[PDB]
Amino acid sequence: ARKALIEKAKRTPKFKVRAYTRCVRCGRARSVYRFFGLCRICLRELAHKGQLPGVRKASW
Amino acid sequence: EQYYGTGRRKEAVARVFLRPGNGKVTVNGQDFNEYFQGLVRAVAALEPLRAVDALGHFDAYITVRGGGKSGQIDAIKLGIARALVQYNPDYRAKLKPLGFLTRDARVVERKKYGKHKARRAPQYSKR
Amino acid sequence: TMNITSKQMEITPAIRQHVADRLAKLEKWQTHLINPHIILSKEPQGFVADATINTPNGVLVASGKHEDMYTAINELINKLERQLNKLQHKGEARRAA
Amino acid sequence: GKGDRRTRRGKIWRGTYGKYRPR
Amino acid sequence: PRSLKKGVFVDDHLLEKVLELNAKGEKRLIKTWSRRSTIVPEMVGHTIAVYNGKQHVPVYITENMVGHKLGEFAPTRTYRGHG
Amino acid sequence: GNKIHPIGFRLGITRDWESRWYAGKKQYRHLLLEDQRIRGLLEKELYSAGLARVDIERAADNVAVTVHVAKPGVVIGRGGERIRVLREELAKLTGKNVALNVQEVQNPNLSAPLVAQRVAEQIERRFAVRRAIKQAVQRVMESGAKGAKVIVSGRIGGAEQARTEWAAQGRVPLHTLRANIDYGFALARTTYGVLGVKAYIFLGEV
Amino acid sequence: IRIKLRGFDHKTLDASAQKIVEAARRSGAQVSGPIPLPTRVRRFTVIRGPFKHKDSREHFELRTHNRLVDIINPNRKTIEQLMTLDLPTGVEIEIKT
RNA sequence: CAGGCCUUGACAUGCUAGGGAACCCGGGUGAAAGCCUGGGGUGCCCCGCGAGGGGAGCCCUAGCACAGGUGCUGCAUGGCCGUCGUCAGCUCGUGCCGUGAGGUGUUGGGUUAAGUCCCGCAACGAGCGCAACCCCCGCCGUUAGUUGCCAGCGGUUCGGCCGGGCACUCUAACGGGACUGCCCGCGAAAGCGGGAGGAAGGAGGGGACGACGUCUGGUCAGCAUGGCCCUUACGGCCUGGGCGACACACGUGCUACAAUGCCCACUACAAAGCGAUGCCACCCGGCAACGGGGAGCUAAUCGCAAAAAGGUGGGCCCAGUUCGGAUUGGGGUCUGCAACCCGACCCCAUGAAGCCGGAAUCGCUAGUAAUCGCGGAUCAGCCAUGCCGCGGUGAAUACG
Ligand SMILES: [Mg+2]
Ligand SMILES: [Mg+2]
Ligand SMILES: [Mg+2]
Ligand SMILES: [Mg+2]
Ligand SMILES: [Mg+2]
Ligand SMILES: [Mg+2]
Ligand SMILES: [Mg+2]
Ligand SMILES: [Mg+2]
Ligand SMILES: [Mg+2]
Ligand SMILES: [Mg+2]
Ligand SMILES: [Mg+2]
Ligand SMILES: [Mg+2]
Ligand SMILES: [Mg+2]
Ligand SMILES: [Mg+2]
Ligand SMILES: [Mg+2]
Ligand SMILES: [Mg+2]
Ligand SMILES: [Mg+2]
Ligand SMILES: [Mg+2]
Ligand SMILES: [Mg+2]
Ligand SMILES: [Mg+2]
Ligand SMILES: [Mg+2]
Ligand SMILES: [Mg+2]
Ligand SMILES: [Mg+2]
Ligand SMILES: [Mg+2]
Ligand SMILES: [Mg+2]
Ligand SMILES: [Mg+2]
Ligand SMILES: [Mg+2]
Ligand SMILES: [Mg+2]
Ligand SMILES: [Mg+2]
Ligand SMILES: [Mg+2]
Ligand SMILES: [Mg+2]
Ligand SMILES: [Mg+2]
Ligand SMILES: [Mg+2]
Ligand SMILES: [Mg+2]
Ligand SMILES: [Mg+2]
Ligand SMILES: [Mg+2]
Ligand SMILES: [Mg+2]
Ligand SMILES: [Mg+2]
Ligand SMILES: [Mg+2]
Ligand SMILES: [Mg+2]
Ligand SMILES: [Mg+2]
Ligand SMILES: [Mg+2]
Ligand SMILES: [Mg+2]
Ligand SMILES: [Mg+2]
Ligand SMILES: [Mg+2]
Ligand SMILES: [Mg+2]
Ligand SMILES: [Mg+2]
Ligand SMILES: [Mg+2]
Ligand SMILES: [Mg+2]
Ligand SMILES: [Zn+2]
Repeated sequence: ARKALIEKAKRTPKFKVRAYTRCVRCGRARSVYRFFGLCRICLRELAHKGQLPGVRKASW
Repeated sequence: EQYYGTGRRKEAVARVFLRPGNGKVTVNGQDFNEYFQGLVRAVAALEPLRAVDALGHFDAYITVRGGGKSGQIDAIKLGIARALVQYNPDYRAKLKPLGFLTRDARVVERKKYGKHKARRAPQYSKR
Repeated sequence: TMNITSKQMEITPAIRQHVADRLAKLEKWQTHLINPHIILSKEPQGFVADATINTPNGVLVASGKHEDMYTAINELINKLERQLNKLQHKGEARRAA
Repeated sequence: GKGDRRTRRGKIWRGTYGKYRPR
Repeated sequence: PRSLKKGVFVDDHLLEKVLELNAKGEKRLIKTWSRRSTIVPEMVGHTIAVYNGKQHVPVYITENMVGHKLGEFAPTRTYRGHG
Repeated sequence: GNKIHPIGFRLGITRDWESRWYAGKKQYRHLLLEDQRIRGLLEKELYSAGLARVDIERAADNVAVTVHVAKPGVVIGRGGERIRVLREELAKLTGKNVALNVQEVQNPNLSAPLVAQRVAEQIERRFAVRRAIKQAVQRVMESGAKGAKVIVSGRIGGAEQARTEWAAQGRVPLHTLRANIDYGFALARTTYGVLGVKAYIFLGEV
Repeated sequence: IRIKLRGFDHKTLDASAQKIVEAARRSGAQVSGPIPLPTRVRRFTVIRGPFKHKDSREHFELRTHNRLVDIINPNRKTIEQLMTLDLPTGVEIEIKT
């Protein structure tokens, strides 16, 4: 049960609470950042390829 | 006329202004002994001029920002040691051997992932 | 006390008691068996019986495998005995000047 | 100590306010 | 507990079948999944079946169980001890 | 598994982002999603032209998609027949003024994304994986590179036991930040499963 | 007569603050130099691994750099060649008064 | 998990027809989903003063291909990660030695954090690692001067508030700076010890960075993917329950057992972040959580904001207590459709165990440990005492 779950998260819900975020890239339900709309795994995948504008590896 | 040094320590930045006078010292709109009231470490902030005898010879205008009291205190020590050298270049010797001229680079080490603090490691059962 | 984990596998309370009775061979050496932990598992060729035990003189770690689950259990105890008897007597070797 | 809600230190620990830590 | 500014919550679909029974000479047994509904005084004296996830439990409402929820009286976990 | 992405390790020092534009907190995710939708279609369609990179710019409700490729004509077509065709299927998605440029690749055998793809194609064609890898390295070095290393992992030849196969020539200093190293990945999809192809190309230091 | 510039890369940001300071400077008259506002840092810390391995992370940042310029002595002669402003793609300009 | 439901299906590309496009507000039944419905107007290009005919941009009804599966296999796999280990190792080319596996180099003497460098040598070179190139911090400079700052001058309604200025602090971009470069001494050399200068000294402190490989390591449940298995069901929707159970057992943590302490009142001193159905000043109501007003801020401007330890003053007087704050009764607040299972917070009352912990065992070498608070991601709310960060105060010891 994932594809139906990916579609049911898009569908506006019968109540405002039932809304939750998924990963727009892989459908992952957990650890979804709202800034990117991505999960932690896709966040690191796109950032490593340079396809996140501005996002760079941070060291200090 | 007026003499200035820049003093920094940890996260404190102190700007000190040495004008000749009887000895009065004011830190951020307060008397010295009122700003550091009840702090034992304070007197160390005046040590550079006790080393070049300018203890009562100067008045002190001092601003202070950032960090905490003792960091601000050590910042003063560098600041007024900075000012006395521009006040007189030969004040370096018999002030530099007292270390008062160097800037203390020891600062908070960054917290790292996997640890609880900078180095404190999580407990585990190897058994 | 002694803990038993059946990873990705179901066992009975009888099986767990057999394990406790088999680990009881280690009581021979009269040393504290501290929080002993057995892990029974199933691999494509047979069963794996893991164990980690701490004693006052060191730790015991050993793994036993065999098609028959009880044999893998027994092979584990054999490997654990040889380690315990090494922990209990190795210090006696460097005794003479 | 910190675990006592009815004290100032307890309300600081929880990040809350009330009669024993006003705002 | 729920804010007093808000109302005493009943699922409205359960409240309705209460009054139709009241206004006609009750009672029939009420089956419901409204564990969240409060036991308002109009319910006092009825016997209502509460779904616990498996069974609808017949719960006879009395006078002293009013400021409560229906779930409190059809517990969900079967437990009889250990050993 | 322990190696950092050699491109991501060099963003801002030897490599520039594939999507250059500012955006604010309420906008970033929406543009970014469009950027990946743009790449999702374009990478499927322009595969056969030798798609090595897709730069993307954004200013004010418009976007300037650059395409780096080895066969520019396969993208353009007859006088611009497919190039104009694209800008329509493109602006249908973008919903705005999606200008599309094309730029050729100097040497398609000094571009790691292409070298990896060529090996991945040779693998799906059931070529000697070990030989093919030595070929790619030999082609990149003959094309003048200062170092090259290709990796292929998985059921090579169909074997039940997966295996990794690699070859290298010259210098490939992945710890060196100032070394210009191009990295590309390609997915050989076979009847027995998936293999992964990683090409490293060393174009000199800076 | 205010212009503030925001961008993710500071190399393009500073160049795009020079080609404004330089622009209306000679174009008459006064230009208050590019003042770097403090940078807003937006941090991203994730587990390197797709599954467990909780004690291994990788840090990412997204820095939103800021610049301010005051074209002090306006003169709508300047308010023209600024209408055709060749600024790179990475930066965003605001004009207020 | 239980029950109530749906069968090209919540979703893709299709081909064929009925209606009509599409759509919007409702009616009934039901827990809801569903089932049953009741209304109402499709451009185009079309013969159109005319019934009438399409077609196709889109949905609804029937098919048949197909969808769908977080069903199995990490022992068929890609990807990414953990680990040994930031340990200094792992190899190749040619030559030499050996019937051959293989050796040599890479060993050796010296040196280094280092296969680091020096000298030697049937070896001579090369690669992957080491280091460096990158980030933060520490000193100074240049460019900048607001929303940041205030040295002096003028006002000053008592506020850098205004005038004024960019000095200073700062903020943030670019530079300089440290190289055993200089001196003394040992040394063949590489280096080692000591000295000065210097903000910094011998990698300046921390970061990012992880070789050939290992663990048939981890993940088919993030994703991908071979193969196998399900097809009114192992697919899909709903409502409710469960994931929070509790004779027990282990791992990680929080708060403690008190006087270097606890409580109350007053008063200081940060950093990094976040913030337009957001952050909320200030006023009013409430003991309070909070509520009602309401300014400011697309935010170096307004706000979260008070930092806490500390400092001052007062109480407690060694008691299971003014230590500790578990447990429970009662009364409220707020979010949310909904706090029974199963939320956080406030208030009254209750006030447990615990008097420093057996066998055993963990962390830490300096701004570290210890201790003190602050912020963020996730997020309606929150079960965070977690995690990732930030500064305050600031040790002990290393013979070996
Ligand atoms: Mg299902
Ligand atoms: Mg799927
Ligand atoms: Mg939610
Ligand atoms: Mg989510
Ligand atoms: Mg700073
Ligand atoms: Mg004093
Ligand atoms: Mg700290
Ligand atoms: Mg662990
Ligand atoms: Mg057990
Ligand atoms: Mg035996
Ligand atoms: Mg404490
Ligand atoms: Mg108390
Ligand atoms: Mg942990
Ligand atoms: Mg594996
Ligand atoms: Mg794997
Ligand atoms: Mg497994
Ligand atoms: Mg395995
Ligand atoms: Mg021989
Ligand atoms: Mg050999
Ligand atoms: Mg050889
Ligand atoms: Mg070797
Ligand atoms: Mg060897
Ligand atoms: Mg040696
Ligand atoms: Mg080393
Ligand atoms: Mg040699
Ligand atoms: Mg080397
Ligand atoms: Mg200046
Ligand atoms: Mg030395
Ligand atoms: Mg390195
Ligand atoms: Mg999968
Ligand atoms: Mg599979
Ligand atoms: Mg087959
Ligand atoms: Mg549901
Ligand atoms: Mg539940
Ligand atoms: Mg759980
Ligand atoms: Mg037990
Ligand atoms: Mg805890
Ligand atoms: Mg503690
Ligand atoms: Mg006592
Ligand atoms: Mg008592
Ligand atoms: Mg007692
Ligand atoms: Mg008490
Ligand atoms: Mg209560
Ligand atoms: Mg609840
Ligand atoms: Mg204590
Ligand atoms: Mg002991
Ligand atoms: Mg150490
Ligand atoms: Mg906190
Ligand atoms: Mg929340
Ligand atoms: Zn994802």
